[PDB]
Amino acid sequence: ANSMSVEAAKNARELLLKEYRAVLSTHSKKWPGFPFGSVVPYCLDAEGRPLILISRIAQHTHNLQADPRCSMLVGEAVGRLTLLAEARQLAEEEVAAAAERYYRYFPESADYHRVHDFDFWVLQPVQWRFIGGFGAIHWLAAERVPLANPFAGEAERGMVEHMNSDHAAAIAHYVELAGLPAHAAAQLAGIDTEGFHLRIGQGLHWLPFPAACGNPGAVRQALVQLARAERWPTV
Amino acid sequence: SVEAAKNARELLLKEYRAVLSTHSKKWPGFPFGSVVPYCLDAEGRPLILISRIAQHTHNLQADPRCSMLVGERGAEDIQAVGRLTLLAEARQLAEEEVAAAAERYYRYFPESADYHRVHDFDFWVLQPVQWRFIGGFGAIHWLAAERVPLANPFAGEAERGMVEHMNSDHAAAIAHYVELAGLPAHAAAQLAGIDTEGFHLRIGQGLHWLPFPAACGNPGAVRQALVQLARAERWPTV
Ligand SMILES: [Cl-]
Ligand SMILES: [Cl-]
Ligand SMILES: [Cl-]
Repeated sequence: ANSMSVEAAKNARELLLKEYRAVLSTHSKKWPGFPFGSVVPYCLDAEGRPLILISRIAQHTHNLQADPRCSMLVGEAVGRLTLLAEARQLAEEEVAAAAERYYRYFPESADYHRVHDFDFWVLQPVQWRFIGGFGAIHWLAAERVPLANPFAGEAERGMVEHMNSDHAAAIAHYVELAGLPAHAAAQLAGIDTEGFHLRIGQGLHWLPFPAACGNPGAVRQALVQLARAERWPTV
Repeated sequence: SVEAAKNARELLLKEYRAVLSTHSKKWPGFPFGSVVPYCLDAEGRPLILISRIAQHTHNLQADPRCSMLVGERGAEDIQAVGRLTLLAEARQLAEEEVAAAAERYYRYFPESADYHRVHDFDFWVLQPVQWRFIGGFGAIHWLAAERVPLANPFAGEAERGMVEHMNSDHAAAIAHYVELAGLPAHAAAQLAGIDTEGFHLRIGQGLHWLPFPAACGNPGAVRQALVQLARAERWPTV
């Protein structure tokens, strides 16, 4: 379709899901003519696009205010993904839903958008470049990489809260099976059609379902299957 | 500020991979990041070795103004550590500068040896224009071009000799630095280089900076600091 490039797009998205830290490159406003590298944590919004919470006094915020064009570099050796994007600050109506998902990924950030001078921005894709550990270069159109999350919001929140409240034992099984860090017990942070995030201390990790899950019942089935598994199933 | 400049240089010394952002030629108006290894030159500036066919090389050729981002390694809360953004002008070294660059850089990155003109590669120095340092608590300091780098009076043949002799004669002192410090122990550490404030160990892929108790301006002062660390039961206060 071509098959390599469809594989590449999925691999790109998996890398995007598996990380929660990126290097943002922006045009320096304070120093015209210079690019500017900064670090940002992120999660994905309902449409599968990077969502950031950035401070009004941060260089990268001033830079995006003057010129929304930027790139994000995210790592897996080693596979690497570049996103070319136009950043947009979320309208007031968009903030509640951003905040709810972002604060689940980053609970120590809670209320920062209200009490401190932080705002949510979304990176709107213009192009992606995925390079595998073997060095195969795949340039991909804007819409090829993101995958919408039909759970984002209320369905997801109920799923995550029930898992953290009533199925901590199963969560321990996932960590064991995947060989994740065990300095603290894990909690679910979020769920998408392809997998789920666990937070472990500071500390985010993505795990794939054995197959895609389009509704909460399919998610239940995958999680039960994972909890009973003796090794991580593939595909 | 004085605190800030020192802490900035400390991070620069402690790291060996940075994110270089350049003006994109392929997609004008989008800055592109790439990961580059680096060490510091005799003047304390970043020295990189980049392929004639790499995109970031074509980018720097068309516009040498760039950013280099360094930050504490493996940080899970990435905004709870210091980060340093260097704004710089990249300059390809003249033929007269190449030998001293290769000799130091190849000590830091042995696996690269003679990639310059068996392979596609040339040495470039990042000439500082401005630094933006953010501390672990989130204080922002903008620093002048010359505020952060400190020259290394050992760079080249003095250093090469001190390092070669520590590695041949004092493997035992080196293993002890490793124990005292951190620090991976499967290999067998080698000294990579020495500066007035500290020294680098390679293990084995694998670079690590360790401070002297106080700056050492001459080779007699570095021997002293290295003897003290060898006999030290715990790492001393700086
Ligand atoms: Cl930063
Ligand atoms: Cl800043
Ligand atoms: Cl650009």
